[PDB]
Amino acid sequence: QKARIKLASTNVRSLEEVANQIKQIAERTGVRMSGPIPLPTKRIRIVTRKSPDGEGSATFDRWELRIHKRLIDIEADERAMRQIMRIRVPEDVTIEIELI
Amino acid sequence: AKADYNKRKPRKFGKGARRCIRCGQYGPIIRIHGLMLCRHCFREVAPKLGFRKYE
Amino acid sequence: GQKWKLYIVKDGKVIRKNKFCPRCGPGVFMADHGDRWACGRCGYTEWKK
Amino acid sequence: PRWAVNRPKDYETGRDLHLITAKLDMAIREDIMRLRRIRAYRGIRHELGLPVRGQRTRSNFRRGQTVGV
Amino acid sequence: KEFRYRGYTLEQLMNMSLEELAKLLPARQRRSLKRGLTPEQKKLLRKIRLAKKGKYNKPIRTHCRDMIVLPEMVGLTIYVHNGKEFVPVEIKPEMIGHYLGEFAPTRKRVQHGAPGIGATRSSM
Amino acid sequence: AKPSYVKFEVPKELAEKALQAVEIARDTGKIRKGTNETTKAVERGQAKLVIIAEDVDPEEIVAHLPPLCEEKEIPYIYVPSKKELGAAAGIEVAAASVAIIEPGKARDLVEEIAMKVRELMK
RNA sequence: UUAAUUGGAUUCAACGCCGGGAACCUCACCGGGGGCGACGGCAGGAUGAAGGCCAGGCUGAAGGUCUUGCCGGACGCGCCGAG
Ligand SMILES: [Mg+2]
Ligand SMILES: [Mg+2]
Ligand SMILES: [Mg+2]
Ligand SMILES: [Mg+2]
Ligand SMILES: [Zn+2]
Repeated sequence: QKARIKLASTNVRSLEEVANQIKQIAERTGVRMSGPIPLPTKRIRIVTRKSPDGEGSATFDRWELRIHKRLIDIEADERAMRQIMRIRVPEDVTIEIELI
Repeated sequence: AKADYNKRKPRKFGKGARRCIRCGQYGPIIRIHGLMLCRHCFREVAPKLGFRKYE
Repeated sequence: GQKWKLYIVKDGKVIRKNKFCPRCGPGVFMADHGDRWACGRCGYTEWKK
Repeated sequence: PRWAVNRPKDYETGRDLHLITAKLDMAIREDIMRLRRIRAYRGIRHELGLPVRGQRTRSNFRRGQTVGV
Repeated sequence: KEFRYRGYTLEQLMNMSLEELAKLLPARQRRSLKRGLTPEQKKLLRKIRLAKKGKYNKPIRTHCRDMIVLPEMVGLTIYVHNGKEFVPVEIKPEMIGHYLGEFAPTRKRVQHGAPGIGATRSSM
Repeated sequence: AKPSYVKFEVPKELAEKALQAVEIARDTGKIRKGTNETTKAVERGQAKLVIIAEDVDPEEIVAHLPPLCEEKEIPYIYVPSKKELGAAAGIEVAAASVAIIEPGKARDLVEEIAMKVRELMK
């Protein structure tokens, strides 16, 4: 009777916006929502040699990509379920909904 | 058939089974998380993919 | 040049010396190996008499 | 146990044997001679006094005197 | 002074199935035989058996340097490619279990000349 | 077939309906030249209009279609010339038999000339 | 030294460097065997171009080529430009 929502994005602000919208939707109705739980961040790190040739001192680049995640639990109520189903997420945010 | 004297064998492992999707080079291919790019090509397209040099 | 002969044809009767492939229709002609029916395209190991 | 002897599955009789002293030495010599008779690669390497098990020879395995230019 | 491989004569080795023979070879040859022969080795074996039957009175030349010597191949002469030429190999009974390429060296023996300029620190 | 084979005379209407009715059918039909190719077509009945020109010597590869005419319907006419036979339907070469199968809007004249040949000599 | 032992780099700032831990591939080297000329035009071509094959020789193995005859229908490196 509860729904679990998973959010992931490379931009922290958009994630916060979506989470706040869900929180407000839950607030505007009588329904208990477990707060947005922050899960560990994904870091993708790649180290590469700089020069195209092999002459000279060896120097390296360290490129990094970060992926932030959130978790929300809410009880399945159709009055609030439709509202969150109609929210529009930005293109850089991934959302997944499942019933437990 | 004369066209059979130009086709390559379908290898599944070895240095000849992987080519850069941007320049076609064999050798130093970055295979991390499904990327298929040379170390040369990755440096000049990394910002477009969202990578940054934080430290 | 021209290779269309060895089929016994007379004034009014046409009949072929080389049979056609049973997998295919008539008109297709086998070779004259004599040991077996070369069949031209499919081949048969029958030891033709 | 049969896997603890120093010559299992003998080349002539096919049994599992253990050898010591002179018999061991002449068995090893016979093995090397058999390799040399058929002109196998390892036999030639044994004859020339060169490494047998695929080592590199450009840098190490040097035993001699320096040659002047 | 007769030849025996594991207590068996050459004639006894002749009348053995391929699976039975593999139990006498070392581990590497047993694994290679257990995985089957490559098509090239199949053609070479067909030629060898044909020669044994009394046909194919021609030299036998091959590229298959990784073919394992079998007891039924004893008595023939095979020309194994070494990179640029085919060298003749006379198969002896004591060659059972070895690869053909072991008898066709690919490099020429080295005879050193005088060291050149730059061979030592003082010669540069 | 060949001029040195007296089958009958040279009616004008045969040429009119065998030559001047294929150009209007070339663009709305299929063409299969060659004696060897058409031989399988006529033997299996694939061809629909067999226009046999008299240009093939000797009577070696031509002595197949007349002996087989009585075996099938084989609606066939004769052509006086070969140089423009390919031009009427085909390519700029010397053609011997241009078989057109299911042509468009070339039915009445072809049927009339076929009936004329049927009542002329077969 | 070798048939070849492919090549670049020589003070710091060349020498576990070219992300170079190469069995095949990578490959650029050596021995051998095959394939490739859009588009314009020249010889030629349905009375059939260009192309493909059952078996058996040559061959390391090969319709690659040859022997043996079966295939299919519109282009054509045997020639000159060009690519
Ligand atoms: Mg060098
Ligand atoms: Mg390294
Ligand atoms: Mg290695
Ligand atoms: Mg290599
Ligand atoms: Zn690249």
